[PDB]
Amino acid sequence: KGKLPPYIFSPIPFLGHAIAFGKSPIEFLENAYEKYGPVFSFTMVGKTFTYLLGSDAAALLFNSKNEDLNAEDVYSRLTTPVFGKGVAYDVPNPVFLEQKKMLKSGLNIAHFKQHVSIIEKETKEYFESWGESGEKNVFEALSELIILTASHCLHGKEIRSQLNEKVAQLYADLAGGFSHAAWLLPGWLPLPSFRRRDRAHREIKDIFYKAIQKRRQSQEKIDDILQTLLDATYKDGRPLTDDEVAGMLIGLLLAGQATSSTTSAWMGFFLARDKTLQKKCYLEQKTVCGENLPPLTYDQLKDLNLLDRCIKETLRLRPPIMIMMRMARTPQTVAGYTIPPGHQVCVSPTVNQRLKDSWVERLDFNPDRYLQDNPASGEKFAYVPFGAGRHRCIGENFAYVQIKTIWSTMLRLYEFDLIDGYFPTVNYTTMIHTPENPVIRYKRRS
Ligand code: HEM
Ligand SMILES: CC(C)=CCC[C@@H](C)[C@H]1CC[C@@]2(C)C3=C(CC[C@]12C)[C@@]1(C)CC[C@H](O)C(C)(C)[C@@H]1CC3
Repeated sequence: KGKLPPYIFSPIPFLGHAIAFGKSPIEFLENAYEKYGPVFSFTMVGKTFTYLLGSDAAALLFNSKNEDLNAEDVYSRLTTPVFGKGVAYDVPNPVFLEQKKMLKSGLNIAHFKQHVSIIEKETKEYFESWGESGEKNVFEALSELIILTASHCLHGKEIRSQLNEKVAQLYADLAGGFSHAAWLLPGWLPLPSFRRRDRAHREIKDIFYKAIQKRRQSQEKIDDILQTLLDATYKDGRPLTDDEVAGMLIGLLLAGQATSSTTSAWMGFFLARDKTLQKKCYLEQKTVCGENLPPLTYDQLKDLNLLDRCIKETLRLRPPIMIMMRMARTPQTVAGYTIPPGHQVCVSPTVNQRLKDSWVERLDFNPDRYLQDNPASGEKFAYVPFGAGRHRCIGENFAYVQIKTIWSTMLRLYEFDLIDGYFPTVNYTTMIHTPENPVIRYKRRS
């Protein structure tokens, strides 16, 4: 009823810990865990945040209904300037639950089977630009490549043909909107997320202005996706506006690319640092697929068990979403505490996924940790890179098909090494944590 979580004293009124948290959020929450335990409260920018660390505490957020712990209250200020009005967190959840269902229509094994060859080809094609050896920014390459692979697979060849690698800079500017400043300040700032949204909306308006330029007397008779969004209605029978179609296409491409590009880069550096692990991943390709390395198949991906655990271990140590946030609209109880309405309630996949008391060798990249007892199978919410509950991801399978096919291809193409044994440190500029100085050394494989 009355037992508030312990509060972290700040000697600075109103601001609170906004600077220390924003600067080193993972170190901040781990230090707070040691001192205050799994549930604690602190001020940033005149607002109270309450963090739930470890499986048991995080369960409150993951088990919660949107009416009690509300996502759009927090996320709208972050996503609405990125996607546009009327989609995702700019509408009531029930409306968004209809948009989410629509974007799920192409996410099935039927489609993923087609996806494998598209991605393998785009990867083989893109990397011909890299030659026989060299030192290149693998994060800029994967950011470019995954605009092409995500759009081709999720959006289709029509939209894919209207996009190029330059769209990667637009999507890096959109992703720049996901920051501590956007999370906590009034939305009038010097940065360029705004310029990239208008440019991207324009492209998607001209792709379906072109499809809707035909949509007037045109009845297409070919298996499509893009018709899905143009041909859909809400449960009330109402069709999508051009603005709603546009915002959902921006959003699907962001979901397909922003999450996979950082994860794919990080996995590159984990594999370059562990040469023994990398040669085992390559040898696995030949063990599963054959010495001759013929075209990749969906049914092969499921048997790349070491590469699967390497992606799992990359999402453990460098998940692209480090925090998930809700507004408490109703009193909530956890670990014997009462959270009052108006608290912002957060969980951190990054903190849960390296918690000292659950994970052995917690900072080490060890894909074999999953072949014995581990908190990913042993606990409910210690490993939650794609979330859980009512706001959980719909693209986990697609993300695995995309990263596995790209890295299957890249490991067949090349051998990768660190430059001067430099391992990229974390960039906290945005809340999608990116590798600093992500220049990789490569040479032609075998
Ligand atoms: C490795 C890549 C990905 C990661 C790590 C990831 C992670 C996440 C996380 C953590 C959430 C939960 C957000 C929260 O609870 O506040 C989420 C939600 C979501 N993700 Fe993903 N995601 C990825 C790729 C994708 C892709 C490819 C799509 C679509 C094709 C997608 C669509 C969504 C959707 C629709 C939500 C639901 C938001 C809601 O219901 O409120 N994600 N994702
Ligand atoms: C426009 C439509 C329908 C989009 C569908 C996809 C969205 C729901 C996804 C794509 C990117 C996404 C994973 C994201 C997040 C959640 C769900 C999003 C918005 C959030 C807001 C979760 C909290 C994170 O701390 C952070 C702010 C970095 C991300 C940003 C991307």
